[PDB]
Amino acid sequence: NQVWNIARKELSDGLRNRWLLAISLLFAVLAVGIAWLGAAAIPATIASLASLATFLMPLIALLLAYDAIVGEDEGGTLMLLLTYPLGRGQILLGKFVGHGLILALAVLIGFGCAALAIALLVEGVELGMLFWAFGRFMISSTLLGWVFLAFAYVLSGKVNEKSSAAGLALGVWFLFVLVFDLVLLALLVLSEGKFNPELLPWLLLLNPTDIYRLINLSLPVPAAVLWLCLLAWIGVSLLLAYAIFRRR
Amino acid sequence: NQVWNIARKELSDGLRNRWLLAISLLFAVLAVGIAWLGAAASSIPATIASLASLATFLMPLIALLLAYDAIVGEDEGGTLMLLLTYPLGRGQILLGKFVGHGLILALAVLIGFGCAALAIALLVEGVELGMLFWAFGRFMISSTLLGWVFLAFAYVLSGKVNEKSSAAGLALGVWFLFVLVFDLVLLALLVLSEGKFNPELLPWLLLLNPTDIYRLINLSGFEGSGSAMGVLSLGADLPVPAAVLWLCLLAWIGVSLLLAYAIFRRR
Amino acid sequence: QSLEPVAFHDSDECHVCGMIITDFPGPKGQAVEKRGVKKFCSTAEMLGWWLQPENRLLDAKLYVHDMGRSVWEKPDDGHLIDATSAYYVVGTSLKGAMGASLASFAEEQDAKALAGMHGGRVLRFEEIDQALLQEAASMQHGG
Amino acid sequence: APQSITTLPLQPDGENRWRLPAGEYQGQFTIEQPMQLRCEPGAVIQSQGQGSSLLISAPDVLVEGCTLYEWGSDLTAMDSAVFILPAAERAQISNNRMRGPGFGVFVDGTRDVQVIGNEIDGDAGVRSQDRGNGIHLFAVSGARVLHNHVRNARDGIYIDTSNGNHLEGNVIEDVRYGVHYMFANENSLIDNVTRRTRTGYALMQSRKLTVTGNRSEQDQNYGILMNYITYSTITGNFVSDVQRGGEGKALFIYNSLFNTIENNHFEKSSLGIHLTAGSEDNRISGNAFVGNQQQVKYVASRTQEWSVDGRGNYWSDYLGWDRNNDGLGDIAYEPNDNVDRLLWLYPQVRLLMNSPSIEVLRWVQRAFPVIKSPGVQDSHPLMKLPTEKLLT
Amino acid sequence: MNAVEIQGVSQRYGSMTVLHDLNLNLGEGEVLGLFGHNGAGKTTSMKLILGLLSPSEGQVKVLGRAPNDPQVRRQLGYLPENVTFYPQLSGRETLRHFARLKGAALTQVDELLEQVGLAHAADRRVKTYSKGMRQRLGLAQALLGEPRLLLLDEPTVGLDPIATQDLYLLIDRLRQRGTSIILCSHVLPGVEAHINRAAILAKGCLQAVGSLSQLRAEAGLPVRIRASGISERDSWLQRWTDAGHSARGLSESSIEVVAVNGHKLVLLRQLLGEGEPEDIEIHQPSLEDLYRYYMERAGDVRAQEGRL
Amino acid sequence: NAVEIQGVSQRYGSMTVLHDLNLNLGEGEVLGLFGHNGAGKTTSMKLILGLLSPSEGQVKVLGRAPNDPQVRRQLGYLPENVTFYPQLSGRETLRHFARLKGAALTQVDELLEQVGLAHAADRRVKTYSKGMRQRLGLAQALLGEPRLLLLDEPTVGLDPIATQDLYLLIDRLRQRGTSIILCSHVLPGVEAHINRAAILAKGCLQAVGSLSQLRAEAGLPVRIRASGISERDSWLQRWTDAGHSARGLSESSIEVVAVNGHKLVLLRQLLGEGEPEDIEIHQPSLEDLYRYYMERAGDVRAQEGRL
Ligand SMILES: [Cu+2]
Ligand SMILES: [Mg+2]
Ligand SMILES: [Zn+2]
Repeated sequence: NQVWNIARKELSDGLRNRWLLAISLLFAVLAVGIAWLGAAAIPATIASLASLATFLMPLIALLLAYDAIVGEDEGGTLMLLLTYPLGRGQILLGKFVGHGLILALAVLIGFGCAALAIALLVEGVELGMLFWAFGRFMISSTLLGWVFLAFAYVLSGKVNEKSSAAGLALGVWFLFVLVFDLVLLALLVLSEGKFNPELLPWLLLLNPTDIYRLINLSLPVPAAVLWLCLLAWIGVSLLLAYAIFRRR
Repeated sequence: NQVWNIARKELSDGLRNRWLLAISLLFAVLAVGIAWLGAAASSIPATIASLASLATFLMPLIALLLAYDAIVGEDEGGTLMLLLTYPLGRGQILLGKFVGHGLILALAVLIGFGCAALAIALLVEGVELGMLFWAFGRFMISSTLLGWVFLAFAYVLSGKVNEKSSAAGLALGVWFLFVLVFDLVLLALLVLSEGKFNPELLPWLLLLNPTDIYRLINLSGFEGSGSAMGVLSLGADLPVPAAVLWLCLLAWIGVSLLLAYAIFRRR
Repeated sequence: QSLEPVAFHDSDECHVCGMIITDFPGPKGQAVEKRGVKKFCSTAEMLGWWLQPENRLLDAKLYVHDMGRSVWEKPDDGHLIDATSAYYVVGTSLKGAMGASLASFAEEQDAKALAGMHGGRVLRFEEIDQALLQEAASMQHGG
Repeated sequence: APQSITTLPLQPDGENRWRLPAGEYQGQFTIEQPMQLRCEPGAVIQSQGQGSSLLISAPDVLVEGCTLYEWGSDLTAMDSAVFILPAAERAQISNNRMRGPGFGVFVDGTRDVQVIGNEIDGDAGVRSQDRGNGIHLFAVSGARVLHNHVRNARDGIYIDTSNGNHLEGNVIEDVRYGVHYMFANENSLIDNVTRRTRTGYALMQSRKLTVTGNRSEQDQNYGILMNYITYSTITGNFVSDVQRGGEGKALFIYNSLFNTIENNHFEKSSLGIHLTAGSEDNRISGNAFVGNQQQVKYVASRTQEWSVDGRGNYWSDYLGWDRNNDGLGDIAYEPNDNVDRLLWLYPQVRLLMNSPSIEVLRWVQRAFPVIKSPGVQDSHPLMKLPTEKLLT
Repeated sequence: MNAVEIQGVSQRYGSMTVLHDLNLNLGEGEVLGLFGHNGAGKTTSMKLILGLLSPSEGQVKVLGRAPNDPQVRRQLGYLPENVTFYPQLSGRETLRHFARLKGAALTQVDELLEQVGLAHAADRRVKTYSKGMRQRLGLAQALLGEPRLLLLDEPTVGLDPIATQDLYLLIDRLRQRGTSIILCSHVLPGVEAHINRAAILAKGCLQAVGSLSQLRAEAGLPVRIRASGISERDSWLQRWTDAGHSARGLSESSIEVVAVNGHKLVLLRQLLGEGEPEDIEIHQPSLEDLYRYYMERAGDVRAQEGRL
Repeated sequence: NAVEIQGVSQRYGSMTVLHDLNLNLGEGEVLGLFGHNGAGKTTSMKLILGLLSPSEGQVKVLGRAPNDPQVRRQLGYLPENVTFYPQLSGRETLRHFARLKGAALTQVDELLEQVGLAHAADRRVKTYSKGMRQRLGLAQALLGEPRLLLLDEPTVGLDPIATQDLYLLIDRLRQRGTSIILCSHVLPGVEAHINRAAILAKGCLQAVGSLSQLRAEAGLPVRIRASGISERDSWLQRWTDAGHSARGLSESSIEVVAVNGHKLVLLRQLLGEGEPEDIEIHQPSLEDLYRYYMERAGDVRAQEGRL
């Protein structure tokens, strides 16, 4: 299968990116420095780790894949790759596997060194809850990263130049992390006798950073819909990215 | 003169940068918004320490957005090697870029603090126009100097590197270190030592950061509250007068421009 | 569901002071929120709770007793008027539960009856502020 | 209802002083003469379950060492264990053991009564709505209730309109209210210990009183509740770990205008201090707010300085320094942000409380002080623990 | 047997037809040269031969199949212009990436690195490569497997003057095996020694095809005779204008004379007879000289003496 | 005497990257610098421009020092690949070089009309192809009457009509008297336009001079194809009796292989008789002369398909 033969490239090319390895080191340092000041000073520190991995796992995903399609079109290899025995689906899906296992490893160095700083600085942490609250944490942080990976394929395929891809990937990172929730807070303060209280939990499903925190805080909705709503953000935006990539 | 003929390019090249005009209008729409919130609460020493904090986050940002690709952006673009075969020196195509990018920062903060002053004289009734002109005259001729420091920092990290993709990594490192890491390293040095590391050396570490000398100039007449200063509360323990704080800000230009020329002379 | 003032039980604690409501004379306010009903041992303790900024924006109906149609020692649940449209008298020598004695009325002449019978002044709901509750309670339980 | 003379008291001294021997008795009993009766340790005066067991109507009675059991439970007719009439002035009830479903020591209209060293175990099955008071005091001037041990009553030491009296060194366990105060002007209470209580100290409408040195160990939902107290004094109280069962507040100041709140110790609670909007401008200086998950709850926009004479409080999360070596901190300490009061003003923001944008808004307040609402700050906070003696 | 059978295609984008009535037939060992100046007819015929586009008014038959079948592209190399690969990968790892997609054997990456002369510069990053060193890599992925058709779009940019000749030597070896290729260049002298038949096409249409002998015979073009080492310039230079030949003087003693191919013999004897040149160079009408004729044949008026 | 390089032996790091070349350039000649092995193509390119200092030797451009501004206004240098300033326009980019070189401002319209760029002028350089940037890069080289051009691959990525019009523009400037150095790598194609070549490799300048001088210093075969001849007779084999290899081609044609110093004497041997009838010559090209001189110094021939 050539979806794996093009996936082995993106592992070898993504792990030598100096821009990624600075951020993945800074993600692992700050995950220790929160865990050090969460133990010396486990649900109280997994909420501060959720605010950390909402900052950086969209940033890691957009640093990897903002130049996945348009970076190959500018490099000229994209026109070369289409003349190989390869569909346009297998190029995108193979990049999604290759970029997906990078930030599936960046949470295993990220939280693998954070859970070590919890299991060795609490002395009585009751580790049977640790390997289930971090197993639900490492899976949900990867799925958050796979959304913004699929968001990065949408904005890479739309633009025609590498400089305007980073101008939109910064715009997507501003909008989906810290502008959409600020206009939620703004709506409440400006309008308090008109806005529906019930509507806001449902309106939280239009933001995958918000769905990420709701599966680390365990509410009118159940838990199982949020797993199928985070996977729906992957499956729609990858299908949207495949629909854009077939129109170049 | 050749220094003005190459300044007229950069004055007409930075103004077509759409990333500049976004975040220099962002400096304008925030300096009105801070002064509008400072007018609705009245208050006066809090809107001075917040406007000086706004230009701490943005005037290094506009300066490093301009000039991170000033030398190395011309080197890999091919147009630097051509320029040395023109009747010029390396000192004229650096001082000319400093004059050319410097008048943009002199205009990007005259727009910002210009409309901020007009959002006070037309908003808060009965303000002192003598005190308003003096405080915002001190804000204009000191936020350019903070901007010209980080302009001269960017020529150091452009002449040192040899690839433009790595120059943006160093410019992001300089912007994070001087703006919002050195005030936090000094904070973490004071909390973990409980203020007993050195009771006399620690106020002199504010002079090793031009963003903190910038805050010490504008917060001279308006101290007001104490916790709003925060890590600037060592500024009362500095025995230097106000004129040395201007001169230590100009010395941050002149050492980091002569370093920028000595790096560029052996490029 | 905010239109219904629920009745008081004997095992009903106040929202603020937490003690038993029906062991006291005087009118007893309560606040129906339409997400959960919370009750109060005195009307002055309800108005002390209402003037806090957490509850200014809170959409909740306030209900107090009608002391123009009830005996002051044991008020029936019964007629329970809306507290915004009431006529509180202040400064009387009656002994309420917690705060100053704020006998609530609905007809304003019975409020004028108790005002002249004890030396008090009728005042509306919007004239009640926290400068008045602390002034009236100091004249009642002080000196 | 028989009398105390219907028993067999052996006189040790002929100054109306009697001594009851060891052996059980039956029924209610009544003191009508100034008898200084003592008791042997086997004097189990067990009533049958009705009426006030030991009614006292005579002045100057030194009741000592008795052991009362199973009196009535009609709280409306005040079925007490020790009923003390208004004419029974200066009664001493010393070192007694009580077990029965009503009032332990009900006094009313009395003067200079001394209720010393008793052990009053109330009930086990009644729902803490009909258990009766441990030591009920109803408008007494001069009382001295000292070093008792009240367990499992209803609302502990209830006090109604009693002017001048001391409450010294008594341990109160597993009750609804620890010490209840109703309109008790010019009161005092020292060094009391309250354990596992649904409200540790009820201070309702009592002015000019001194609350000093008291301890509150593991109470439920309210450490010290003060309603409408003026000119009071709260010095040296130790309120520790008030868990929920309210969310748990070590001190809840509601409509208290003037009082001095110094040298306290609010430890390991959910809320260190709740200051309502009506209770403002009172001297709060020198306390220790250690280990609380949220120190001050103050839903207002009015500024509130918490430091009289330049000395503030010790805060555990005070990340400040001290350059010039005095006890005071150098930077002021705001215990509340603006986003810490949006959570209280709008409870729907709890869904958004872990967002990075909220974490951005905590940093924007530290960088841009125009958006800082005027809160509950204290200039010059303390650097070290001022309550070095209360931890022992 | 024909490799590329383009049978009457007409490719358009909207209403405008960017390519009108192209009709080619590339042989089994021939070297074709697509040259285009204004229109995208060079560019669209690249994408039509590959599976990048679809013929909107015709069909192409690459190796007797549709151009997007997987059996076609496993035996088809293609080098694009100004390609830059993944700069963090190695030179050998890029070919081992491309060998997996074409189905090539892994015992060919060591040969093809040696076959293009990258054995010394392998296992270093692509970002520390030259412009010409990337063309050695870009040619190497086109030779993966056993290709039957190569579409070299400008293969000799940035290359050494020796290495561009060894590339054509590697090319002329390959067409002897039976791999018919296509050169697509703009530097027209330099490809004329290795082209088999040109395919010079205009803005829209296909102008003329055939070998160099057929294009020189169909398009009557003059002949250049460069004479170096003469006595004087203007003694002859004023005379060729009277004989009717545009002649220039190139140095202190060297001229070139543009004859008209009936005058070429009698003008040849006037140099060896009259005067004594040190060397005589005779230039045939080149591929570049044929190219400017065909642009004049359809639009495209010639500029000034020295203008562009 | 435009460029007078005399005895320059450039070193950096004690590595002697350039080795004792003496390259004198005429005042109207068109030189060609071709270098592959060493850095001799690029170090000598900088040494003329004056931005490199000649260790152990002197360089004299236009009879003066190479770094005086009085002669740096009289040069024009076209670099390798110059994406100039992608936000500026075409006119404002060239006016920016018009002020820097000190030329008159009226030349910016007569050069953007000269180079075919006036329709693409007043448009941003980010929408320019590689052909238009080479078109623009030439326009600053012709700024204010340059007495010494210096082009480094001017025809890269450029359409083939305008490549020929570039050299006719180059040929106009030679007759005006301005020397031109063509530093290129596409040597079949530039050999019709240069006047003297300078092949330098492994630092040392291997060969210099005109094209006929390089063929004189390198004994190489020529093909003299002569169709339309006499009786296909002893006339065919008589140059085999002269010491050559005359192939008696069938269609009344001879293909003689000669030694190119005996070139024209075999020509007038043939055309001295009355039946040449439109013969053809095939001299060795600059491509083949390059591979001889490269192999003569350090290079060995590669394999059959090795590069
Ligand atoms: Cu009470
Ligand atoms: Mg200090
Ligand atoms: Zn109440």
